[PDB]
Amino acid sequence: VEGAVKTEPVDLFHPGFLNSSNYRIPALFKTKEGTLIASIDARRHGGADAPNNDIDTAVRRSEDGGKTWDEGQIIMDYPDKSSVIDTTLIQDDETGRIFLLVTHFPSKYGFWNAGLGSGFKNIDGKEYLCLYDSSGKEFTVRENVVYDKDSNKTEYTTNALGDLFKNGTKIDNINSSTAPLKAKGTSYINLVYSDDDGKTWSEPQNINFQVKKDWMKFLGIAPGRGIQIKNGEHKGRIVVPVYYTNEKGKQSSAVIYSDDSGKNWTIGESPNDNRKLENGKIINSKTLSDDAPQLTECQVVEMPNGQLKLFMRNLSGYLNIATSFDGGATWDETVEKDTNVLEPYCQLSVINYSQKVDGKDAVIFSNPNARSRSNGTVRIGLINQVGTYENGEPKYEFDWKYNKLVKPGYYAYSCLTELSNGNIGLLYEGTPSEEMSYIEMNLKYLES
Ligand SMILES: CC(=O)N[C@H]1[C@H]([C@H](O)[C@H](O)CO)OC(C(=O)O)=C[C@@H]1O
Ligand SMILES: [Ca+2]
Ligand SMILES: [Mg+2]
Ligand SMILES: [Mg+2]
Ligand SMILES: [Mg+2]
Ligand SMILES: [Mg+2]
Repeated sequence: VEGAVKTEPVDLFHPGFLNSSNYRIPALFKTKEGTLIASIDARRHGGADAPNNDIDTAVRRSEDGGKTWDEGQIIMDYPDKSSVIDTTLIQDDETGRIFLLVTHFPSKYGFWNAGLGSGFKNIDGKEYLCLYDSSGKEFTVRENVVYDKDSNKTEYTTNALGDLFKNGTKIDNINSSTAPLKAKGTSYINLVYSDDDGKTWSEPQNINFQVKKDWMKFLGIAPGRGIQIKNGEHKGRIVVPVYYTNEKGKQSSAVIYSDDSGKNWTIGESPNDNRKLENGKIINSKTLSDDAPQLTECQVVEMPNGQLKLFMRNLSGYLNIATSFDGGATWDETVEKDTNVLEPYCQLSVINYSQKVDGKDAVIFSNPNARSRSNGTVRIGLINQVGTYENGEPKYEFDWKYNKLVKPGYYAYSCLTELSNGNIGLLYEGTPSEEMSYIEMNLKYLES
């Protein structure tokens, strides 16, 4: 229609960019200063997940609303097939700090074989990263100095990237397959930040000691974006979607969150904790033993009063939505299934939109609208109060009033952002692991 905008796709990441053969897993965010940040996995040996790859994190920036982009940078790179996989972006509006979090595995490890627990040990009230030698003897890293099990200082030291130095000379890296001292083979959550609008980024901080429980095997970022709560008692809280597996390997979603501008993090309960299934069974994420109730990658949005809605990948074939009245600490026992929205067991993106649409608060959603990773569709969902819960809290539902096919054929992971002009940017996997496409759309197009 006249006035509708849907730009022709640009290959924002593609084979050869930064000398990476493959790319996957988009994240897209507009900063407070109006800059667009796009992050992605630079998958260097094909498209596979860890451990069958060597994956680095890459970022591109646009300072002109997505019309032109910078030459890109690699911001995290571990050696010898240790990978960083699945990024998410969020900014703290109060301080201007941008966070990028990612899952990190040592060489040989990934989702399916991650070991139990955080990989940290408490010694006299502080958590310290553990390292193991070939015989399984345990050492700890205390302010980057390696101590043995008797708390004798050794000749070894580390840095934030896991390099291992003997008397100050680098000999290996605790994340490699060859090191004489190795971190535990499991997932770690890494956080980096930028205070200059994405131009420069910190060394990684390993926050597993704050968020990963002893009974979790995998705990990983759910890729895309986080939120900072705008309304209500938890205004300011930074919320980052994650998901984990228990000792039986079964997946449950949750969020991690920070109330002190990203300095410290907490994991909330899962919607699987005290969840009431359709057959009436009350489950929890620590004991979940069946595949059907699994809840995996997720993204979160906020309702007008601050209530949170967690949109989750799951095994039902349709969208699942959880509700939190306490800022992501816990969730209501009923996970809703929205049979208006197919969910083929793939990541989805959902964001709040800043302007009312047809007199209602709205969200924008993107996923493959099919029983497979295809038919990529962007939707506008209008928020209505439909009633209350028995506890008196408002009960909200979505009306998926506008649904637009944007990508015929292959469509997998994606990430949305609202742009400064009120339009919508979208970075999507329109190929399995090669070209990652960026488009800008206006509401006239999405409604047409
Ligand atoms: C850490 C990791 O492996 N992430 C991968 C994730 C995961 O394998 C699945 O969620 C496990 O159930 O899946 C996929 C996928 O295309 O489906 C891509 C992610 O990069
Ligand atoms: Ca690497
Ligand atoms: Mg463009
Ligand atoms: Mg090496
Ligand atoms: Mg080797
Ligand atoms: Mg609950």
